[PDB]
Amino acid sequence: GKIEEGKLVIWINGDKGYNGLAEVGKKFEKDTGIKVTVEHPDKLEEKFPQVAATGDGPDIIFWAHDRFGGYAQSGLLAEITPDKAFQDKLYPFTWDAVRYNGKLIAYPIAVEALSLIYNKDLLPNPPKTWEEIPALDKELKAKGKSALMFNLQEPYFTWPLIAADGGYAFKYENYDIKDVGVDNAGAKAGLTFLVDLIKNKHMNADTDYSIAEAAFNKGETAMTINGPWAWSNIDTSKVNYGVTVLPTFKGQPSKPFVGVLSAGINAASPNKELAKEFLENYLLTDEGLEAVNKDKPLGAVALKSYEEELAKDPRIAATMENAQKGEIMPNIPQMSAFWYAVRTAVINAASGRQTVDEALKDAQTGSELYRQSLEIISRYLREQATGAADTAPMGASGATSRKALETLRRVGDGVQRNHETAFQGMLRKLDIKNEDDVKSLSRVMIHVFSDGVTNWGRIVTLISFGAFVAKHLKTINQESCIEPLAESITDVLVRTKRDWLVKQRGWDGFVEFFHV
Ligand SMILES: OC[C@H]1O[C@H](O[C@H]2[C@H](O)[C@@H](O)[C@@H](O)O[C@@H]2CO)[C@H](O)[C@@H](O)[C@@H]1O
Ligand SMILES: C=Cc1ccc(C(=O)O)c(NS(=O)(=O)c2ccccc2)c1
Ligand SMILES: [Mg+2]
Repeated sequence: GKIEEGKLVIWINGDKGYNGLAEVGKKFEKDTGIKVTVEHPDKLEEKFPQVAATGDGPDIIFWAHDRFGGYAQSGLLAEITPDKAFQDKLYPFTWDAVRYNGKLIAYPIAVEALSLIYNKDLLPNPPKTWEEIPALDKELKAKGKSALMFNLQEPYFTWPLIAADGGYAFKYENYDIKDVGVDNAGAKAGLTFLVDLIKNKHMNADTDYSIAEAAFNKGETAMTINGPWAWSNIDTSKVNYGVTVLPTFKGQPSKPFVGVLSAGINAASPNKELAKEFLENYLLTDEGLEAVNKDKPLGAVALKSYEEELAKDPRIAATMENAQKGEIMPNIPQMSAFWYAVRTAVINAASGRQTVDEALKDAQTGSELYRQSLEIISRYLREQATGAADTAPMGASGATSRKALETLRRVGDGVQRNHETAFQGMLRKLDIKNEDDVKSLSRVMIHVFSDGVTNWGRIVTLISFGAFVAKHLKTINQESCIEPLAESITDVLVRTKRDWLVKQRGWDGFVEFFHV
């Protein structure tokens, strides 16, 4: 492989305590003579899948648990195997956070939740509601202060307001992944409130992490919204601060997405046993977690013994209070796509580039794109291969899925007829005989669909070849390969054609384009 044997490379995000982590690395090095290198690459959560897909990158990757499902789904992570005794050392619900398709795919480290951080000298009694913040800002502006500044470039920080009055990502009721609440009335109310803060000069659409942090730590703004990792810098600034429950919106609690900081092991690492040793017997201990925490606070750690100490901290009690009012992030593979969609929506709404209504509409479509495409393509491939339709209800957004499939059947019939010779030739050239061969199609399909003008014609041709291949797989008693084929084609489609698909209003555009 490309990853070096007999050493550890560890990537962690730039806002975390990577110097403290490096100290843990140093102790491991001292014991074993094996080098540990910690890096905090820019755009880490995008850089990791890029390099890991080529079999490269770090042995150990740190991020909140939400990204790890996509990584696991892409074959980038080793299954991890803590023995029973080690597992019992961490809270069961943190392990739940790192389970994907019934397998553990990461070590959970700490539970992160946003809180309201406030300056006790400017604001001894922080607002219980978002609604009183405009008036508070007007008072403070008379003194050359502002009420509130927080990062407007990452949706994570605005989500708690979006979800307060009813917005949600993927319906969690004891998951309906088809049920997406990104553009419902509650989500629009929350984002509209944020946009009005900006229009009324109570916030600035350009504000990012660095700018908000600096304004709070310099005592220019009375409040910020941030996580435990930020407390270290505030301590240094000597601002007299407090950490408390987020304001309510429309009488409802703000609901932060709760993240579990987690460490995965690169599927292509030759050092998996070393990584296991490092994570289990050096990092996930009282002294290991302490060393990181003293650099930048981790939040509420997954390790029972050490959390029992940290829980006495009023800042941590506050973190857990907010965490309990929020929801643990899903780790389904399309979480990245969801975050990309909401990110664009908040940025576009805040800048006036789009209205709130249209911005969230696009985020809705972007977030729904994977599951809806998979439903359409899976159903088409399966019915094409068996000759009979699936009579199960389509579920949520059923009209769209049903009409798209009806359109695909009609248009797809002609494409397959006209491409029969081409399809037969390409099938024989590719030699698809089993689930292993199916795995090899992804790189091929990506290369083809990363170039050229996009249109519905070319998309239908791909799905039609999918159906052709599915029929073949059925015929040679490899009917079990059809669903991973459908998943792979869907994955290539929504990845390479994301922006174009959203601009078409997803499959609704497809239906309209081939209307009769
Ligand atoms: O903004 C979208 C972003 O939200 C979360 O990322 C957090 C991360 O969990 C925290 O540890 C901290 O570093 O701030 C990040 C936001 O800037 C999700 O984990 C992430 O996947 C998502 O893109
Ligand atoms: C799924 C594998 C695969 C491989 C190669 C191509 C290609 O166009 O070169 C392709 N694109 S296509 O589906 O539109 C196609 C075009 C002609 C013949 C067969 C498939 C799909
Ligand atoms: Mg639109």
